[PDB]
Amino acid sequence: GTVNWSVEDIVKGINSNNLESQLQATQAARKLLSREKQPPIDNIIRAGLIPKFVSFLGKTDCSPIQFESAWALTNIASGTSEQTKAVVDGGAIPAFISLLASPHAHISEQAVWALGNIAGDGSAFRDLVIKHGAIDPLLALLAVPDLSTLACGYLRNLTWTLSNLCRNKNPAPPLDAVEQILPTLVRLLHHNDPEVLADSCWAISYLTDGPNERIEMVVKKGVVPQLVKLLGATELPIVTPALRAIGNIVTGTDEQTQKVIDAGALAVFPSLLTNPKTNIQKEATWTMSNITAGRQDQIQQVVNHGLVPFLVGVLSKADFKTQKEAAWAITNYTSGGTVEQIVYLVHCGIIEPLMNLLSAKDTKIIQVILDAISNIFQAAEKLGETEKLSIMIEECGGLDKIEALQRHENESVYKASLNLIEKYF
Amino acid sequence: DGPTAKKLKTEQ
Repeated sequence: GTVNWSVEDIVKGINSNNLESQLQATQAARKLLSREKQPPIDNIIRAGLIPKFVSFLGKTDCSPIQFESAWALTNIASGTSEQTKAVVDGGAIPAFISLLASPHAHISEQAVWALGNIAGDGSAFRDLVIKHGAIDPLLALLAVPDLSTLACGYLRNLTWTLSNLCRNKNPAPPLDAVEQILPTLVRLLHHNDPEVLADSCWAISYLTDGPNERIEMVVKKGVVPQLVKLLGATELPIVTPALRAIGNIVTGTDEQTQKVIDAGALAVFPSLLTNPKTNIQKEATWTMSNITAGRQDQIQQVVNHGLVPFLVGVLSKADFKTQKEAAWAITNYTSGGTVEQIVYLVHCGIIEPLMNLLSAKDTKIIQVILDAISNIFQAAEKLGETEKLSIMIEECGGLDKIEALQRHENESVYKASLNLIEKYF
Repeated sequence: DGPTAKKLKTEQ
């Protein structure tokens, strides 16, 4: 009946003076817009359909056209910014927020989905959705004693939409919207659905990707243990954002970092640091680097958890981007650690993999490494072990790489490189 | 970051 219509038939039905004909054509439009396989979103836009779909959002009397049009508009809003912008420009936001109160769960879910596509576009539409008042009615949909009584696809959708209200950064969402949403987010984080968890962690990750005050808002909700637990999850879609969130938290203050340590995060890193997914390994190493940038007692926890050998292993063999985070983790460790922690690091075998990485055609990793070497030499000075270390660096072929790095055409490379050769070799 | 910003609905 409504499969494979032309856009001009859809226009003809929508322009009829007949609510059923409009309904049928809207459903035809929706079935068209559901075939991706490149849905004809621009064709529908160019036909001038959007304002009509938006008006059908308000046909309370005709729940099915509300739904078809919601779905059509959802799918348009899923497109490019310009496509989402067409939907918004039609007045869809307030109309979708009204549909959130719909007694039809499939329609309010559709309105949720649409608003998630709109908010998903970026800061401006996110904040516009927020200004139109989406958050109360969104949150009210979750104001049930037990999230388990909600339909799964429904909950997943809310979670997803709410995560897009948490997302994007220039600017970050309004502080008061973040505060309004956080309690429901904390609750979704304890929900036993892997997708709701993935998206809750993503929302939390977006909220912690910011200045310390933003990190703090989240850390204060007491989420860090739950994040740490999610970090141990077997589902990579949960581990990925739990780790992003944890990682973001440790770029915060040493006190925020300590919350992650106290939550037991470091016990998961043997796994994460050897994780077969290179993204997790990279991000775990990055996370590591912002913990080794912390206090000596925090470096100590890294040591105590057995993590230095795992840093050495990542430094020895990892995807290059992970090796570069490991290099960072080591510089930070060496710049901030006690002499005994730094000696420890050397006893674990840091030197040969650090030296092997001086062979990398990447100028920032060389500077990070040379800088770690200097830090290590500085610790060796405090002990009169500069000779024992110089030999070590020389035996693994590290002197040859530092010597060859004076012929390097970079301001800090040849400067720190010549400084080391002249000072120790 | 991350998972998709926008989602096309293909099924009911």
